[PDB]
Amino acid sequence: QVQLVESGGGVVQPGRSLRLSCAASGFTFSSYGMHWVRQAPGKGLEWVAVISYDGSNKYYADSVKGRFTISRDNSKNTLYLQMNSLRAEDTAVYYCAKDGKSGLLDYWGQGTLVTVSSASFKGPSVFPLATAALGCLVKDYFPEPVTVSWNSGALTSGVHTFPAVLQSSGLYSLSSVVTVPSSSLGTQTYICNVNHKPSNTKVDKKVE
Amino acid sequence: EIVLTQSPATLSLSPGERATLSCRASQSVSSYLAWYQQKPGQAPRLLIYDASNRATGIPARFSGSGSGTDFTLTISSLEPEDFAVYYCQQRSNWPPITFGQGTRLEIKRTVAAPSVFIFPPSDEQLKSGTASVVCLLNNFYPREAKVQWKVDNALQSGNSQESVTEQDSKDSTYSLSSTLTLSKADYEKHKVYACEVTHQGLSSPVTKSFNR
Repeated sequence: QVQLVESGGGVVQPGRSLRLSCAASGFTFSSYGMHWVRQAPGKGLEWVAVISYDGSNKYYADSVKGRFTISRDNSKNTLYLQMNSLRAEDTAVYYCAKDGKSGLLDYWGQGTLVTVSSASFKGPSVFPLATAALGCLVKDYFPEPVTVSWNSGALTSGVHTFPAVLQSSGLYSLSSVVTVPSSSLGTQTYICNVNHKPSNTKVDKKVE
Repeated sequence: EIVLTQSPATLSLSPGERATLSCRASQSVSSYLAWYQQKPGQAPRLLIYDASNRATGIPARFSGSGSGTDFTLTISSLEPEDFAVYYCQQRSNWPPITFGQGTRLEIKRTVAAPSVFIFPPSDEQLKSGTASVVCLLNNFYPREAKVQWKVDNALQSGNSQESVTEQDSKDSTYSLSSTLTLSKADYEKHKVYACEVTHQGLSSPVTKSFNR
């Protein structure tokens, strides 16, 4: 009934610290050995570290060493990642995995996201984008993520909500679009509903 | 350090087709080769362990072969389920443990032309001393396209950002947004504003444009 749940991520400043956790249920945590793997945005898999049995043995990937420490409380069933000296590039979903009985990653968790920025928490501005296309421009926000809706969720159809760009700034920008009958349009009202929770920011934008 | 190579990057296939996936080692990794499935915004899952073995809960459509430097991933008939990202990984020589870069499995479809839209900067942005120029690429196939920015016929590099959608679950389409970033001041100085779209299914390339 094998479960793994990671916790602990965060926005974090370059130079600093962050601890991650991995709660195991379902198996002999204590018989296994464990890894951490990491997944930058737009990007592939990257093995980070391994811990034994026993705690005795700990391997680290090169890009991490001296910064990161791997550890383990056996007896609250839990795996740990200590991340010192954080840089920009350490931004990644962090997965914990079970070693088999190896070098084999049997069970993974769902991951936890680590964002490494000197940038300041912010809400977006919400600009209008006026066979027809329309949408909203979601500028200059930090951090991820953000939600878009059209007409309170009643518009679904012909919707494209595009992935965010990072910003030189270190702010996010984005777009949601919709296509519609040019017909409609006189006459049908369009409102993009923007939620940016880590700022407690909600915007409703009529586009016309 | 073993280098793992995945070929191709992208596999473009229909459902019901046989799927065949490749992984090359840089030296022999013997029989120590794994395969991993990652569906979108989920984590990795184990398919094949040690070339040839099915993982629990893993259906029989899934198969592998090889030895040494040479590896294969076999799917027999594609479920739509299966249009995903697939990674290989060695446990022969570590640390480091290494991964393949991924193959992605795309839905193959008929070639679709973009759908082209230009957006001038808003009114309201104009004040923040903002200006974004927006160009839309609608529902197109395959994924490769090319945007060109132009301002009073000067073409723009380094000033731009672009995004792409996931594959359309009904359409099997891709969409793209391009953002042109720009001073208010610059904005004002200039007249002609232009998005140039180059794609496989256009005879010629398309240009959407506006006068400020």
